[PDB]
Amino acid sequence: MQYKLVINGKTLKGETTTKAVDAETAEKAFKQYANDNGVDGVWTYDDATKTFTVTE
Repeated sequence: MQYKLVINGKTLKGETTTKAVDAETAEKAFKQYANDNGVDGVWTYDDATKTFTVTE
């Protein structure tokens, strides 16, 4: 229903949320925000939970 995304970059930091019908379709939308901000890192997520994080 509601997911979360943390930005543990070097300078840019913050959190956000997204509503998707699947962790897969959701991850696709997460690759837009960061990218649009030039944020690149490792994407990790656990089915049990719904928290995403990106480290540069």
